Amino acid sequence: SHRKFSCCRKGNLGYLPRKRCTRGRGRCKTFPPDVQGAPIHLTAFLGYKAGCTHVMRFIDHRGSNLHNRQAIDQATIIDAPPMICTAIIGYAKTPKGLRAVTTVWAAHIAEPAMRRFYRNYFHAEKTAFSTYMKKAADGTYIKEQLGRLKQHADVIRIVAHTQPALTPLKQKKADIMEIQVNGGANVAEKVDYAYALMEKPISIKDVFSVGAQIDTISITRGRGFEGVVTRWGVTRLPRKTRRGNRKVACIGAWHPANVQYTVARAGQMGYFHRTDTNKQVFMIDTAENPRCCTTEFDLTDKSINPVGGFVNYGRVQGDFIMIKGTCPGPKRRPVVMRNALLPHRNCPPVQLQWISTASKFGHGIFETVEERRQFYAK
Amino acid sequence: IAKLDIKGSSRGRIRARHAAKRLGRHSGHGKRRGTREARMPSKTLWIQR
Amino acid sequence: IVYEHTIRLNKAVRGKPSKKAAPIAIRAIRAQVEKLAKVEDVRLDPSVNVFVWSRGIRHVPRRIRLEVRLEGDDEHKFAYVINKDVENFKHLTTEKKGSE
Amino acid sequence: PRIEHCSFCSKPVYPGKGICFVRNDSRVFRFCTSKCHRNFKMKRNPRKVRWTKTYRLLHNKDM
Amino acid sequence: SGGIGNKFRISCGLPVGAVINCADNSGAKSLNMIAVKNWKGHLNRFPKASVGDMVLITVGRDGKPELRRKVTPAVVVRQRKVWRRKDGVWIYFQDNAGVIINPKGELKGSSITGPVAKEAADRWPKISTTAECVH
RNA sequence: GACCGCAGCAGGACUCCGGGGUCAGCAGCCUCUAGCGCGGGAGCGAACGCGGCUCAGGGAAGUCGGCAAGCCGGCUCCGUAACCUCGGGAAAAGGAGUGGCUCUGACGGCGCCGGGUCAGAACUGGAACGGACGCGGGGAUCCCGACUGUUUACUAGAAAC
RNA sequence: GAGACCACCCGGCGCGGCGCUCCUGUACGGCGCAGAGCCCUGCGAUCGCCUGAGGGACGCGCCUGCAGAGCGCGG
Repeated sequence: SHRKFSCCRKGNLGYLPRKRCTRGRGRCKTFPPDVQGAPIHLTAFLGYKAGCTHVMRFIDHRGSNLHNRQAIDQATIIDAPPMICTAIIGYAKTPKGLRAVTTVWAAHIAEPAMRRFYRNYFHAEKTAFSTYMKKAADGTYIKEQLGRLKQHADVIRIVAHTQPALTPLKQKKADIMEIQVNGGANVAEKVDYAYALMEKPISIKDVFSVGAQIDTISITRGRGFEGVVTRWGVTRLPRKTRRGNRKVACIGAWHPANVQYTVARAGQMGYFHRTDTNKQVFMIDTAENPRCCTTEFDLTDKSINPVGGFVNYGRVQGDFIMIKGTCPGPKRRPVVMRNALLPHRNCPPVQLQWISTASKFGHGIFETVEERRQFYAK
Repeated sequence: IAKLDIKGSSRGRIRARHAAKRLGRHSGHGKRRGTREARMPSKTLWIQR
Repeated sequence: IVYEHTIRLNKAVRGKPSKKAAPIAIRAIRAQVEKLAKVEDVRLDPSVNVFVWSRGIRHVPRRIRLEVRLEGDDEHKFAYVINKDVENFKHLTTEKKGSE
Repeated sequence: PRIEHCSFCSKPVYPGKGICFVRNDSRVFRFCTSKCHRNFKMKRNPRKVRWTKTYRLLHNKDM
Repeated sequence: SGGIGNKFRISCGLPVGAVINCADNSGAKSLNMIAVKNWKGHLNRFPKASVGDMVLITVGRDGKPELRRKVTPAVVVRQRKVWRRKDGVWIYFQDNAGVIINPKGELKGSSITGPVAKEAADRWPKISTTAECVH
């Protein structure tokens, strides 16, 4: 016969295969366009996800339902450990895509960065970079190699060690995320910006301007081998069914005598590397500021660490960055943020008027701990 | 070689409920779950009467 | 050497089916003692077996104070544990007493 | 910020939290949380329950 | 057109086969839903109506004889399932209800009984003017 | 507890005696007595089954059909149709209460003793009561057979007999 | 933070305690000159006070007490 009534093939096929992501954590794959002559800026940063909020904001959107009306929106806080440039990487435009030329590391690789090379640190040789450290640190090998990168390679990138100790993650092994100088006036200008930053701390406030839209790329949360009913969204077959209701009735027609690639079947329902796009950054601020989350409406100091603590996360010691929207991935998960590729043309101006600091753990009626001691008094 | 006791079950709790029932404490319409004829035979009041 | 520790049975039977709560607890009190005592044999006094099973087979006492005295040498190292009676656990933690 | 009070618990409800409900008599009652609401469906008197501010006022702990 | 304006989607609670109450003084005691206007149905999807969605309803035997045996456009004023307006307030109406409105929006009878939700008012003005209270 | 089913097989085999407690009960649910821990054990709590539990809003729109679930139920007390072979229907339908305490009245023997049954009240329980258990969903008609009964053991329990 | 076994992300883990915060709704007990009433000179369901108590926790800050990194196996 035929399909009779017409439906749709559930599940976007572009994301297939749905498998445990091989890459250790989110990978850039594509970096923002160069646009020679632009302000010299860095494209990306790496953070670790934290608990969600409930920020209230004012929408100045001409010809809109909520124009000039108070509304509340949901944002996910991301701790931003300040990164340090650990090396400069060059890429040459080549017939086979991008081929790399003369990567140079810093005179001293950072101690967390050294931990990355070895599977265990204490019980290991620790011999990596022994020749290199002696080779450099006299500021001669570094200069000539940087000169080679400038002469024979157009695209320049900053290898950056992120510091895991500042945040509550027990990682203790620095992760390396490549960032790309973009908008440099000519090839030479980009390399000189990187060298100044060699072995130097960069915080997210430098990388991402407030109110811009950025992309969140992370290994998403998973639930294990799942049945077709959740893995692919197939409708449950009628209750009265031998061998169980939850399963696709027919995996192929007789003549295409095989299982087709699109046919729905059970698979690992998670851990896919996924990127969302054009998500605005509502507040970029140092967590150290006692009033980092205060507002004119607040009338109290108000700090980012929420009452009772961020659930399944630590104390967000520095540089909290909130992205409006829910970024992919569970709490405590590496999430690479990059300047967005295709930002939404019309953006509501960001005017946060209150940020909820009430206990995420439990239903909390107390924005600050002090008001809670006041409510219970003696 | 030893012989232990019957380990007789408590009849203390039952004692109290039966004494209170003598005063009528547990005779509420909800507690009875049996027909009025079974609780007191309707023939029985007549045989005595 | 005697180590007295508080063993959260409730934080151990969680993650296992209720019908087999009490057997899992006895075994758990045997795994934990080995790590603390650094021994390879755990012998449980019959009195501990009474205590853990006192509530029933589905739910057990939340915590049992255990006195772990290592009584083994000559490479036998049997560690004996006897339940200690306490009113309640406030500032209670491993409290090693004595030496070889 | 803007804080209302529950129609049962009488605990300040911060913005974005709570279920607001409209009765048959055209009056809005803002329930605090699921707990303020579920105890109100069966109208267990707020005075009888000790967690509501209203009982604390009656018992005079609030004064 | 008759329903005029833009409504942010609010959670939709009443599907087809629902006898919503009727608060109009037109005398329709109860309305049974048949369809919701502008519903593109996905396979096996019952069409559903939110607060302020024009729905076609049929008056039951309880209602006045003239309006019976006919499809009449109505606008739902109250939905029991809680709906979140963009303010972030979550609001739930006590009992599901509807008002019979013309394609133009003129009600069958003048009075609207009890509370009327704010989304019904923006889409349909006559209800807004006669509302005893706009909650 | 060894019989008969190729066997130390969730199967079929006739009786005797049958404690307490809630309860109308030889019921269900616990328990003395009396037995006894079964073709083994440990991890792990994925899919998917199999045996339950719950679900916002609406509810049969699902489907061949309310299949299956669910609703109801015990007790007391009112209230109980059309029809009708007046015998029924009828538990029609439809409501109200039910808990624990503090007590007061009716009945066999004062010279002390019978027996807990029923009523009647107060006072109190997050606005809860058959709180587990046992335990009707209801009405409107139509078609066949009157029904209690019997049936094709291992696919038809009926309108068939 | 990942899980059928695996693999993966990580690692001197963790076990107890201490705080915070949350969940639940005033804990046991003591006291009363509260209590319908019966009544010996006491019984009483509850009620109030102590007690936004007590109990609990998988989230969170520590941790003073134990502890925790092979004199395995490969290389």
